[PDB]
Amino acid sequence: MSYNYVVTAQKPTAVNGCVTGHFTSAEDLNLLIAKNTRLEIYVVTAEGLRPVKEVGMYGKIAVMELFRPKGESKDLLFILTAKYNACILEYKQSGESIDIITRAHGNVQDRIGRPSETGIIGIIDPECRMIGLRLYDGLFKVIPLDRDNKELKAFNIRLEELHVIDVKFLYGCQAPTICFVYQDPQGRHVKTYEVSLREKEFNKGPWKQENVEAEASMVIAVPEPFGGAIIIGQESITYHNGDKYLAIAPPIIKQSTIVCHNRVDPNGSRYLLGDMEGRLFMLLLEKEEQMDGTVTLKDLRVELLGETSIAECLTYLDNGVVFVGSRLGDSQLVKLNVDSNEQGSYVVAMETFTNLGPIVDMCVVDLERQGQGQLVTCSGAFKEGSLRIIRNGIGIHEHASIDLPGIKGLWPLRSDPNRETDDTLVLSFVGQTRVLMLNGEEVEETELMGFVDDQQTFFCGNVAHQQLIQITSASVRLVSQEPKALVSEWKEPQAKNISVASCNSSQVVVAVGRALYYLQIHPQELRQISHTEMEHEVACLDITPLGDSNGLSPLCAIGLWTDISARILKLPSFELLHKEMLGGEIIPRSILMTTFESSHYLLCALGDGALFYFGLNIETGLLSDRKKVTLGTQPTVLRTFRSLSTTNVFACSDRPTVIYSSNHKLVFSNVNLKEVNYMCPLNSDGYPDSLALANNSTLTIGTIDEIQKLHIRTVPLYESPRKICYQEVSQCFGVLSSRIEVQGTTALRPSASTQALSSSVSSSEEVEVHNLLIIDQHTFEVLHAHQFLQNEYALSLVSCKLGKDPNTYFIVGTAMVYPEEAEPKQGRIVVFQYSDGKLQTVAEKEVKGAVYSMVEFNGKLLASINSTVRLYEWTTEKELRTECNHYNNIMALYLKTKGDFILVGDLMRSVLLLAYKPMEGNFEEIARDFNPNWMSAVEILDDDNFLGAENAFNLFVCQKDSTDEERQHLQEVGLFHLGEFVNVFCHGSLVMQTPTQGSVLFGTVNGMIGLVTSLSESWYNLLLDMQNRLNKVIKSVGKIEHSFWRSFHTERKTEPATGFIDGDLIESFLDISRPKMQEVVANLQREATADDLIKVVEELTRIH
Ligand SMILES: COc1cccc2[nH]ccc12
Ligand SMILES: COc1cccc2[nH]ccc12
Repeated sequence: MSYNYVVTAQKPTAVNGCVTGHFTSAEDLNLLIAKNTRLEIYVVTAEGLRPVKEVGMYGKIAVMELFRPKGESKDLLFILTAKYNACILEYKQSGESIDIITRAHGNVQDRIGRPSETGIIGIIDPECRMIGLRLYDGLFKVIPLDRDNKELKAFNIRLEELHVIDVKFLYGCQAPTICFVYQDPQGRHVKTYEVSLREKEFNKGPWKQENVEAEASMVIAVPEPFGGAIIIGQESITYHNGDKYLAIAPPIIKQSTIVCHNRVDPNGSRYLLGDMEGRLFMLLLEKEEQMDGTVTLKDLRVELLGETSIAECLTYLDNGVVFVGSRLGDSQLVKLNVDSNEQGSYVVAMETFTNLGPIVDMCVVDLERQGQGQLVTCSGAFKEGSLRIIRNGIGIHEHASIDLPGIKGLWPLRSDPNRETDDTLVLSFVGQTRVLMLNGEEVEETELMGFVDDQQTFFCGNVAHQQLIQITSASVRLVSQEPKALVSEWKEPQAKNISVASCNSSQVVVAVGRALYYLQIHPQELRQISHTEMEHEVACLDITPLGDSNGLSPLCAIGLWTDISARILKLPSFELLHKEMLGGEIIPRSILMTTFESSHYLLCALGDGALFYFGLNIETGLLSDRKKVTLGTQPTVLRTFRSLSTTNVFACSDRPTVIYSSNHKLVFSNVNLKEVNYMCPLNSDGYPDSLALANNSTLTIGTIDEIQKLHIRTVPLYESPRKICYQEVSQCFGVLSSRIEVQGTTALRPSASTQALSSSVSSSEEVEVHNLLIIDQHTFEVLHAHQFLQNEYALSLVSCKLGKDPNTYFIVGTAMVYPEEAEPKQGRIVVFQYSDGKLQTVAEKEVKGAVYSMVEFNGKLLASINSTVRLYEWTTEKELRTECNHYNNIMALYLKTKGDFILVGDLMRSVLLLAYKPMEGNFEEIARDFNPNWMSAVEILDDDNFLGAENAFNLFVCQKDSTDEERQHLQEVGLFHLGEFVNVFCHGSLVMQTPTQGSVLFGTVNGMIGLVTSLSESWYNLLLDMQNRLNKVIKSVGKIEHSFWRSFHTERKTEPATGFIDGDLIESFLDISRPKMQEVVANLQREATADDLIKVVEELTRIH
C-alpha cells in the first residue's frame, strides 16, 4: 500500500567499542573499531592507523572480542549482534583479495527472557575453553569453544544473583572461573564461580564473596603474574585474589564516574581509566616479591594524566599512543609523554576524528547559495557539545583569477633544475601555446627558449637528464635546462601531424592517426625505439608508470575509434596484452593507469560522460571487474594530482569530480564548481600545493579541501545543545542548550551560554542550567544567551510569525523539573524577540505541564503539554490564547503538521492523526495507530502517509484504511528494522535542487544520517526483486540473513519488513562481480540487462 526507500547518507560515526590484537596476521598489531553496524580494521604502525578492511554486518554489534584457540595461527573474532546473531570470524588475504570468513555461527536467543539492565555482556576465557554471555537476568549462557561446534550450540546455567553489574573470566585458574559484581538489598558484592563443562553448572569459586562499594560498576581481570580482579567504583578501587584484598579510596576519582579501562602493560602493571568528564588516569599496580616466586600486589596508585574526549573506550597502541573512542564527541589519537607540559598534562592530542553523534536535533538551511541545502545538527553532549554544518561536495579556495579564454590544456613545469617547486605554467590553445612564469603570486607571460608558441601543445614537462619536453601537433621537442636550448627534435618520417601524446620522465608514446611511436628520452637524444599500426585510429594514450617501477612503464594503455576499445599493450613490442570493448559509437576521450591505496586501476572516459574502470594487473596487463559510473554528459578529461600525501584523479567535465579510494573501492565526489575544462596540480612558491583550473573564459588557481563526500564544519559549544531552529529574518540560529553546574551553583568550565556577547536571564553533575543561544549564521559566534529559571528545562523551540503580527519570534517551551514528580506539573511558553543584539521577552504563558513540542500552524501556535495538544492564537495584545484542546494522549512528545492535519507521537501509543476543523474551531481525531509503540520521532510524508521511529530501532509507516470505527484505525503498511535510534526527521536534501519522490533526512544517536523517499509500486516491485536476488549471491559476514536483520523487531512483535527498500543493499549492487550481476538479472522483469540495473542504481545514489 505504501512504498519507501531508506538509504545511508552518513554512516554511524560514534565508537561503540574497540579492541586490539593480532587478527590480520600473527605479526600485525590491529585496532578493530565497532561503529554500530560497521567494523573497521586497522594495522597499527609508526605512521599511525593504516585502514585495511571495513565491512558491514547485518546487525548491531553488541559484543566484539579477539581470541586465539589452540590450533589457530592468529586471532579469531567473536561478534554478537543485538538480535543475538553469534559468529566466529577469521581474516583471510589472498592477493589484493581480502575476505572475512565465517568459521562458526548461530542465533543464541532464548524464548523466555527480557534483556538485562547493564545490557548484553560477552566474555571469553583466557584459555579459550568457552564463551560466556549474560543476555538475561538469572541466566548465564555458555558456548563451548571447540572447532566442531560450528553452530555455536550453547547451554544455560541458572545464576542465583539476578542483578549482575559486570562479569569477567579470571586468569590463572585451573577451571574457567567468572568474577562478578552483583546487587541485592544488602548492597553490592563481588563473587566467583567455576564453570564446569562436564556438569553444565557452576561450581564454588576459588575465593569467597566480599562486600564492595555501593557503586562498584566494573570488573577487571588482571593477567598473570598478579591474577585476581580489580573492582572500580565511584569512590574506591579494590583488588581481590583469594586470601588477598587491597582497597584504595583516592579523592582524585570522586568528581566523575570512571566508565572505561584498558590494560597498558601485558602483565597488568598499568591500566588507563577514563571518566565522564574526559579525565584520563593511570592505575599502577605495584608488585611484591615472594620466596616461592609468585608475585602479589603491594599497593595501587592512581595518577591524573590529562584530558581526552569523553571516552566510551580506550586502547593503548604501544609507543605512548592511545586511541580514544568516543560516543559523545570526536574520537582521537593521543600521545602520552613521560614528562608533563607547562600546564601539567602528560597527554598530547595527535589526531581528531569526526563524530556527529548523538544528533539530538537538526535543520536544513540554504546557508550560502539558493537550492544548496546544508544540514546543521545539534551534536554531542557535555564538554563535547557542538553544532555541525554538513554539506555535499568538495570546495575550492580560489587564490587567483585571470581572464584568458580558449585554454585547451595546462602543464606545470620546473624551469630551474635546482628548485623543487614549479615556477612555470604552460597553456595550450587552438593552434598555439603560451608560457606563464610565476614570481610569487605574480603571473606573467614570457617565452621559453626551446618551446614553440605557434603549435598546439599536447604535453610538456620535466623529463630525465635535467631536460624539458614539449610535444606539439608538429614534433617532439627536447630541451636542455641550462641553458634552455633545443637538443633533439623528433618528427614522423613524412612529418605528418602528431594526434595524441603521452609522456613520463623517460618514455614517450605519440600517435599519428593509426600509427604509434615509442621514444625514450636520453641525454640530448630522443631515441625512436619501436612503432606499430593500430587496427583503428587512436583516440587516447597513457603510459603513467605504476608501482615499484622506477618511473618506467612496461605498459601502454590505449583507446581506439570504431571498436571503442581500451587495450593494454606491452612496450616496446606493442603486443596486445588485453582488449576491452566498451560498447556504443562514442569514442574514448581519456585513459589513465593509476594507483589508489596500493591497487592498480585502468580508468577510461567516453565522450558521453561515462567512466569505465578496471583492476589492472601491471604484470600481465589483465583488466578485471569492470565497473561504470556517469560523471556528467560531456567528455571527461582525467588528470592525477596529490593532496595531503595522497594521489587522486581530477575529472573535468560539465560536472567536475574527484576520483579517489576508500576501503579499497573507488569513490566519486562532486567538486563544488561550475564546469571545468582542464586542470593541473601546481606547487609554486606563491601557490603551494594548489590546482590550476580552466574553463572557456578563465584561468583559476586555488587549493582544494579534504577529499571526502561530505564537508563538516564544527562549532564547539562546550555544553549540551538540545534543539535548533533557523530565523532567516535575523540571519541567525536559535539553539537550546544546557550546561551542568555543581551545587549558588558553580560551572565546571566556560561554555557557549557563559561566553555570549550579551546575556539575559529570566526573573522569578548536580544541576542543569538551560539557555537559548542566538548564533550568527555566518561566523557561528554566540551573539546572545538567555538563561531560564532555576530548575526550568527548555524542551521545545520554534521560529515563526503569528496572527497579524509581522515580527518573527523565537518561542520556547519549558518544564519545571522537581525530584519527586513522576512528570512535570508546570512549565512555560515564552515568546522572545531578537532585536538590537538581545532577546526581549514579549510574552509568557504558564501551563500545567511540560511543553514537549511546538509547531507553527496556519499562523497559530500548536503545542503539546503532557497528555494534551493545544492550539493557541496570537492576540492583538501580543498574548497567546487557547483556541482548542485535544486530551486523548498518554504523553504527547512529538508534533508535525501539514495543511490542517496534525501528526501526534505518543510516549507509548504510537501515532495519531488530528485535523483542525476551521469552520468549528476545534480538533477532530481522524484516526490513530492502535498498535502500541514507544515513539522517538515522527514525520508526515504526505497527506496519507505517516512515518514513525521507535525506541527499538524500527521504522514504520501508517496510512488511513480505505464503518466510522474502521476509518479511525491507522494501518501499519510499512515496517523496517533500521538498527539506529532516530531523534529527528526533517524534510530536505543536501543535493542541489525520478525513481523517487520527496526527501526526509534523519539524524541518530550514533551520528548516522539517513534519507527516506517514496517509490512507485512499479519501482518498489523491481527493487524488492533485486534485493531478493542480491541476498542469494552476497555472502554476509557471520552468515546473517538480510531478511532477518531487517525484520521489524520489538519485545511485542517480530515480522518481516514490508513496504521498505534497503537502499544500502540496492547500492551494493554496484560492487558485486559481473558473474553475480548477470546472476542477479536473469529473467528479471522486457528482460533487464546488467547495464540497465547499473543505470537504475546510479539514478538512486544521486538522491543523497
Ligand atoms: C566454537 O569454537 C570454535 C569455532 C570455530 C573455530 C574454532 N577454533 C577453536 C574453537 C573454535
Ligand atoms: C580512526 O578513524 C575513526 C575513528 C572514529 C571516528 C572516525 N571518523 C572518521 C574517521 C574515524
